[PDB]
Amino acid sequence: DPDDERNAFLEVRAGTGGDEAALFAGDLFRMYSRYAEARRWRVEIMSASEGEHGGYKEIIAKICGDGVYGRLKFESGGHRVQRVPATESQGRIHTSACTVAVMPELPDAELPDINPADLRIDTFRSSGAGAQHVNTTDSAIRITHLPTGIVVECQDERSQHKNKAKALSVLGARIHAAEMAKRQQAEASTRRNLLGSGDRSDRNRTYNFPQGRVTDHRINLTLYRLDEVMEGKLDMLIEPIIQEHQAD
Amino acid sequence: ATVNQLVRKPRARKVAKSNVPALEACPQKRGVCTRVYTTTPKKPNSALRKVCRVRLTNGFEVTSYIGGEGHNLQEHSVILIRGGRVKDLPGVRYHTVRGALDCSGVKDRKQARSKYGVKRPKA
Amino acid sequence: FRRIRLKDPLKQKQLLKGLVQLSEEGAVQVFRPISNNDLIVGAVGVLQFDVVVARLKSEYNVEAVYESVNVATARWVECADAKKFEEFKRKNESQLALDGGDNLAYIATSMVNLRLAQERYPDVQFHQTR
RNA sequence: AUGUAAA
RNA sequence: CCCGCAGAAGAAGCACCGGCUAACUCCGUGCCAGCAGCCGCGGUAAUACGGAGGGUGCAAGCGUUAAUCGGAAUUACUGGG
Repeated sequence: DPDDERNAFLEVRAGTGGDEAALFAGDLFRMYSRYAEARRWRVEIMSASEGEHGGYKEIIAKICGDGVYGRLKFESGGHRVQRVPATESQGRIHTSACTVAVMPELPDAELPDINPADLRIDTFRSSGAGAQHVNTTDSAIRITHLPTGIVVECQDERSQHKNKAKALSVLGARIHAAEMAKRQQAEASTRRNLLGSGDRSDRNRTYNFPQGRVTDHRINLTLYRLDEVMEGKLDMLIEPIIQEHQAD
Repeated sequence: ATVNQLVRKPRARKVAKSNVPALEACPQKRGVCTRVYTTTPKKPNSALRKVCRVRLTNGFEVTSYIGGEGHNLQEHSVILIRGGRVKDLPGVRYHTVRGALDCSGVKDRKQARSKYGVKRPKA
Repeated sequence: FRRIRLKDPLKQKQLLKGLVQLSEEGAVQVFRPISNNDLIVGAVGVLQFDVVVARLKSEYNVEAVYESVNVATARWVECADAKKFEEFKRKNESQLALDGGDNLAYIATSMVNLRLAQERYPDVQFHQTR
């Protein structure tokens, strides 16, 4: 499938707990970079925001190549932070959380053609005031779309062909606005699917550091290595989920 | 004390309101039951509590907690609503009756089967 | 034929009574599975538009527009004698369905299940009730 | 001046 | 209502088991799933979730829900400040 060969955008954001949470999120950048350098992937420092003791509030990035997306699609969800952190004077085990979104490429096929047939323009004199010329000759060149039903009006000035150019620029601007609004609502819906409420609820992956083990909810593994994941070499967490996802 | 003031103004017993505003003391109601979603509780709990906003048959908009393990609800399937608070969700003071109307009972339960509508194991 | 799926699901009691009221007839026999949804309409003919028109009365207000769901062959009615049907209920209790007049034949899915039912030997004085 | 969030 | 015939032959379920309040362990997850009338458990060795065994209580009924009163001397005249 060509959807598996696409690049990805990783969005690692902080959930509960601030910095303790931020540090956990920051490590994950190190996790997937050590995971990524074992294969030869490009990490894009597209977006980041710092935390008080290290670790990040919201980080957004591009990873390009040949086949980044499936792993990202699998990951989207929550991550537990169980640790004895550095920002503590009591020395207890505390929980925080982070959220990781995996977005596909969706390459921009923008600017469809204007299309003359589909939209009908009506030549009317126009409204306004002050000239002998104002009444006699038309200056309302309304552009009406056929497939969407939008009319652009630049009963604007002096003559009707500069008003045609103005009304076509308004058609192009309103097409671009109405398509990018749907895409930001289509990204937003996808973003919501990728990241829940951000709380300490279990979403498909945990991290248990004073125990030395990692539970996964779907296709869970009893690997207490955490260490392998920490400097790349996870394969063992991602592969059996793919194995019993290809069965469905 | 001061019994002459009790002669003037009579000693009034407090009329405590009911814990469930259920329209003149009913055991159960039957509502439209939309909006099935999970809710984060108050402080010492941390769970995904399944809840439903039940538009009742008398106009009241109550929200009842969905108990048990697994359900067949999607924006429809009118069910039965019983009283009783949950002490877990601020605003939820009702429960859902399993074994009642179109929501079936909980799958594979053996103990405590008068609640949650599970029949007797026939074997 | 196909089903009852209770469109406009409020006030289900008009079809839980009024079609069971029509279940005593020779043309219409309403069958009840255990899971309390997806009630079966049993017609001997093909045109079930009769019941759809009959769902527009004073005590009949549900539409129930039809689709395609496959149920193969007539639920051949048989009920066994005492001390024999108890284990028949206890072995496959998820594979029963109430009938018009409180009957439990086996379940109608295929000819192979009817062959297994004949292999099960329900020795009884046979009542057709059709 | 601050100093989260598990007896 | 009484007599005779066949064969123990046709007839037992429901709640609870941390404290209040009568009764204990094991296994599966592990602040996910869940229970709960209040304090509340579950963050990998749970007498508190689910299943099994066992026990307790009631009995053709058993639990839940809804209303009234007592406990509530938290509407005090008996019987508060």
